[PDB]
Amino acid sequence: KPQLQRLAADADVDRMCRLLEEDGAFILKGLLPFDVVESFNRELDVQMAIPPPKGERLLADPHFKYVPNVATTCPTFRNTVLINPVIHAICEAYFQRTGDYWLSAAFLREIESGMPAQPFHRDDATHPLMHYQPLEAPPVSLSVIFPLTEFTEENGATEVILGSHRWTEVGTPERDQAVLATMDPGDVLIVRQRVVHAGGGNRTTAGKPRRVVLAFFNSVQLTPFETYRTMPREMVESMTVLGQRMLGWRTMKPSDPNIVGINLIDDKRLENVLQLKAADS
Amino acid sequence: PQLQRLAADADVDRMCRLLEEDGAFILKGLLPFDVVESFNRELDVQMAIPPPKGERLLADKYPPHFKYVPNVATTCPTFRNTVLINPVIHAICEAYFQRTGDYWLSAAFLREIESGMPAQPFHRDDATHPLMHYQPLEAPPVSLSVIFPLTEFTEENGATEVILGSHRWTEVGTPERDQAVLATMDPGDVLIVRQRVVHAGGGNRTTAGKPRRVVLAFFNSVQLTPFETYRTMPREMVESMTVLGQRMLGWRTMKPSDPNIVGINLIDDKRLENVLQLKAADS
Ligand SMILES: [Fe+3]
Ligand SMILES: [Fe+3]
Repeated sequence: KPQLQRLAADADVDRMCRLLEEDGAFILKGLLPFDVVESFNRELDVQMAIPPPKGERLLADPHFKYVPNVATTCPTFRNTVLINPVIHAICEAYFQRTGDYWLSAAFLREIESGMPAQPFHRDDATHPLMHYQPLEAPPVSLSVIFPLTEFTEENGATEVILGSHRWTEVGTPERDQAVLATMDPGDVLIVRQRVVHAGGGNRTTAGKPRRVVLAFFNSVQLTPFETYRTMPREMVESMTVLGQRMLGWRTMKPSDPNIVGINLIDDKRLENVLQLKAADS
Repeated sequence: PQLQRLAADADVDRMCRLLEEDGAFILKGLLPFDVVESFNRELDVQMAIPPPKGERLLADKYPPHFKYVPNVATTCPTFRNTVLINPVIHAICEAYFQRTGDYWLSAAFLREIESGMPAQPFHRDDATHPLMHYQPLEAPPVSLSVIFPLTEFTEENGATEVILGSHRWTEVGTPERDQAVLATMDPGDVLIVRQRVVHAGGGNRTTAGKPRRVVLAFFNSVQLTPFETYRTMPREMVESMTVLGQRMLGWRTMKPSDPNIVGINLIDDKRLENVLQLKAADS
C-alpha cells in the first residue's frame, strides 16, 4: 500500500502543494533541529510540572495531559517554530485562494500507555461550518502536527487515509485503509483540510508517553480557538511582525472580494491603533 | 408581493419562517423615539468631527464624499447600552442561528447617503467572509443583516431594494431593479435580511434635505472573525455593558453548536471573561 511521502525539509514547495492535493498529507524530515526540539521540550516540561489550576478546564473537563496555547508559555515555539519559513511557504501556497491565515490553536498533548486509538475523523469540529464547505471551495484550515517523541507502530503513530479528502463523508473506514505517520522528533506531519485520520493511542505497556503538538492555521475569516489578546504588550512586541499576525494582534486581509480587511477598528489597522512595536520593525 | 411588516410583539416562529420563505421582513416601531433620537444625537457628534488624515481602510476606497462612522458601539452609548441588546433582535437571532450556535456582532456602523448618489449594484453580504459564498443553502446560516433606518426610507431617497426569495438563486446574475421591492420605513423600524438575499442600496434622487441615514449591524456565527474588533474599548466602558453586550462584542468566550463541545475565544483553557476577571452591569 502507498505510504505517506517523506520529504526533505528543503524540498520545493510546489511538490508539497501537489502532494496535499493528491495524497492530502505529507511528512517533512528534520524541519526543526535537535536543539530547537530540545528547548521546546523542556519548556513544555515546565508547564506540565506547574500545579493544576482549580477553576474550570473547558477542554480538560480522565487523565488528560495537555498544555493549552503553548505560544504564551513556550518562547521556542513563539520565537522560532511559529515563524518557521518552510511552514509559511506551505501556508501561502495552500491558502492561495482564501487569503490571509493565522493560528487558531497550538497546544500540547501527551498520550499515556494503554490509551485506545482515536476514531477516524475530519478536523472540522471546532468550526462546524467547515463540514458543509465543498472540497472545491478555497481551503480554510490546515493541520500541522509536530511529533516531540518518536512516532512508531507501538506508541501510536498518527493514522492517515491518503486521498480521503475527496470523499463526501467519513463513514466508518477500516484501520487498514490508513497508513502510519511514523516520524522522529523534529519532523512535521502536515494534513490537508477534509483528510480522514486518527491518533494512534498508545499500545506500549510501560514507557514514556507520546508527545505531540498540534497547530491549526485557518483563514483569518475563522475565529481563532485560542485568543491571544491577554498576552502582555511587552511579550507581543518581542515577536516578529509575522508572529504578531499569526496570533491575532494585527489587521488581516482575506482575499478579494474583501477589499478592506478584517480585525480592524476605527477604520484603521489594529497594530497602528495600538502603536505596536515588533522584533523586526 | 411586498416585504411583510410585523409588529414588534409579533411571534418569533412566524418571523423565522418568513426568513426561510421571503428572506427578509420588517419590524415596525421596534425602537422608541427617544432611543432613535438620542442615538441620532450621538451620531451627529461623530459626524461633526473631521475625518482623520491617517489611513482609512474603508473610506479611502470610496470617493471623498463617503459619510461613514465605523463601529458606532464604541462612541454611541445608546447603541451599546440599548439597541445592541434589544430583546426582540436576540429572540430572532437565537432562532435564526439555532443550528449554528452562538453569534456575535461582526460590525455595526453608520452610513449616510447624500443627495445625488446613484444606485448601488445588486449584491449580497458575502464579501467580508467569502467562504460564505461556497456554503450550501442547506447549511446552518452563519450571517444575518440587521438594518436600522435612522431617517425616513422612501423610494426617492433610495429605500433598500430587496428581492424576495433571491437567496434560493444559485447565482446573483444581474437582475433589473423592478424585480426588487422597496423597504420604505420610518425611523424605529428594522429591516431583517437573511444570508444570501440579493439587495442594493437605492441611492438618493432628492436634490436637497437630510441624507438618508442608516446603521447596518451584522450578526454572525461566532465561528467567523468579527470585522470590527472591540478589544481596544476601555475596560471601564466594557464593564458598564450587560453580559449579553459583552458577548456581542467579543469580550467573552462563546460556543458554536455541537460538534464543538468546548467553545471558542478562550485562553489558558479558561473563559476569556474569567481570565480578565471581567465585571458587567448585570454580573
Ligand atoms: Fe485530528
Ligand atoms: Fe448589503
